[PDB]
Amino acid sequence: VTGGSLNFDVTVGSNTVSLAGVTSTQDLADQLNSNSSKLGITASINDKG
Amino acid sequence: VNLVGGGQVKNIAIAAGDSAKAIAEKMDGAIPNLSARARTVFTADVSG
Repeated sequence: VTGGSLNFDVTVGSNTVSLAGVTSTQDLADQLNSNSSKLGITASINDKG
Repeated sequence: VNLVGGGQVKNIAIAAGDSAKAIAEKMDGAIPNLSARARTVFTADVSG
């Protein structure tokens, strides 16, 4: 990420995610794991990356 | 460097400068049921 982060959204069916500040895979991973309540889609980040 | 086993050849990328820990981390994983530890043990003895 050159000078900033990826402030994007995710619309899974009806509801729409409003995540922000994505610089690495881990960041998006935490954003999904937190939003697990709203979005009924489990995420997983292994040691691989 | 390439890996052989269980029909899963994978050219592990070892850049110029990567420490032993990084090498161990990279070579870990892809090849099934294989592990890779790292260890740097070095002594020292000051002369006159």
